Amino acid sequence: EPFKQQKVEDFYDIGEELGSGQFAIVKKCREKSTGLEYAAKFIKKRQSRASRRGVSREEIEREVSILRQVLHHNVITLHDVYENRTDVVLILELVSGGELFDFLAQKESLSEEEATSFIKQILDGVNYLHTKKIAHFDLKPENIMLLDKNIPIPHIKLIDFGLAHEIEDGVEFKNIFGTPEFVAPEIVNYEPLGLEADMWSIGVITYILLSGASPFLGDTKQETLANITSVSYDFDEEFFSHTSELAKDFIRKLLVKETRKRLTIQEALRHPWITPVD
Amino acid sequence: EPFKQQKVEDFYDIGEELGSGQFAIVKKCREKSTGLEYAAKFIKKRQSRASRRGVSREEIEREVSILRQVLHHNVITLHDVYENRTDVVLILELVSGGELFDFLAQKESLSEEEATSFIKQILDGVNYLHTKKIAHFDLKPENIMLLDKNIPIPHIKLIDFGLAHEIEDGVEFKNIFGTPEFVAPEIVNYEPLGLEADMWSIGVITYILLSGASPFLGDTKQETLANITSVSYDFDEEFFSHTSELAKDFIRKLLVKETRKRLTIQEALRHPWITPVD
Repeated sequence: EPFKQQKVEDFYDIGEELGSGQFAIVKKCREKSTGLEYAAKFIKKRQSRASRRGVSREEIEREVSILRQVLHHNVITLHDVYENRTDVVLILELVSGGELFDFLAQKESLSEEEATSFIKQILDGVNYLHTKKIAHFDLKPENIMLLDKNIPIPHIKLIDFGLAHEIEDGVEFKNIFGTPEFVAPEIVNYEPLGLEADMWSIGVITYILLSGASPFLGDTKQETLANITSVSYDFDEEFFSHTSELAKDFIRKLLVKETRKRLTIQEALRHPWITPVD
Repeated sequence: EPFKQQKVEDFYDIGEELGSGQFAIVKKCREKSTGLEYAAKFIKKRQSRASRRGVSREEIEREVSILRQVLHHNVITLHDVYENRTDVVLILELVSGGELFDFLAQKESLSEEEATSFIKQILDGVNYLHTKKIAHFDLKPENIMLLDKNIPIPHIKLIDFGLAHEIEDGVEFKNIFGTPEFVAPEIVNYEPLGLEADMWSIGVITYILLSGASPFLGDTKQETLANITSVSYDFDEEFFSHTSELAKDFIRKLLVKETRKRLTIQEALRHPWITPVD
């Protein structure tokens, strides 16, 4: 399943840049044969050794392999993949609804019920993943897009799969990555990583989503990491002076240090605040 | 000791950009009153809360405060500091020798004696620091410049003091920062940090310096971190087929997990390979 070794140019019309992380750059584009819009991700292959620039072949494949296994509506989808000598081009689904968070900004008022809507979608998408035994490992507001903003209740789309890694049984994996703010403890304290991680983030997102304040955001990374490791957050009335205990609860069960004690996706879904039993 | 609240442009002639990390950008410049060249570092003040862009006021002061306390010839020196509303401008000494490493390149072979030369300088500068009880915490080839390359044996100059932190007695400090490759274990395993850290790097530099191969550089950060934590490196003959045991030794005593067991700067200096007793 190699990558088509042709020039993308040939089958697509590379348009404007829509974003560019670091060793990869995204530009809107078009399928020549269909006049269909797509998003083209250019992942600069690594130079050689300590090559401060470029992505490892594994990290590459690891991302691709993954994107290929996933096929859920609440998750971004990879149409095609081409490969030249400088970069590796991914033809990904195009996401225009912008960052969920931004949209929510314009929205001036959010009901928990309405909020759980989104959160739930996030869950449904994440669920697909985890089932295929996969960890996005990079869940954050900047990575929670919207298909088309133009609908009372938008379709959330998970993107950015560079930090995604396929979890295996009895094969330990630890590493330090991601935004200081959304990472769980097992990461900060270089410990065994599992799907559990992605859950912590869900909580963090929800906390932010409801209150608009980050549970662990400190003045300095130095500071934050401590909060996360020490698991130090509160439910300040200055923000949670309206929130249901049902909400807060959901939060509480996800922001837990002990892996096995923290809720699992399946668990998180059948939680009253999400799926009202009665 | 606030920052002059004037516009740098008034007393200086901002020239070309010389470098730009992230929330800070450097541009060569000139003192109007003297026609003297300097380097001007622009550190973009933080937006606000979670402000993905901008540096915390502490992080700022913490750097400045520091640079002010240091005044050694093997260490870069801060001439002045101005402060507007967008950035904070530091007037730093200008270093043209480029990166020691690059310089060393041009040279065919390198004698250990000659090598110890540089390494030693590094020590002398680091010594000054440590004595003022300070940890550069960001020692790496990219931060080891040369005053003027134009001398058989150049003047090494330590720069980049953003990660520099002042260590205090009985006041614990842990955090996760720096390049994966040059950080010591106490970092990787979010543990108590001390001047000990900087030493591990000295080792790593030397190893790279002598052999040209990095002791822990792995295919993936994921990989590297394990090497560092597991302390896994060798003295492959493919590179150390010439090196003295004396050298290798120096290395071995710095690349040590246990803080108290690793060599202290003072120790490192009085080491035969460096300061030949006889």
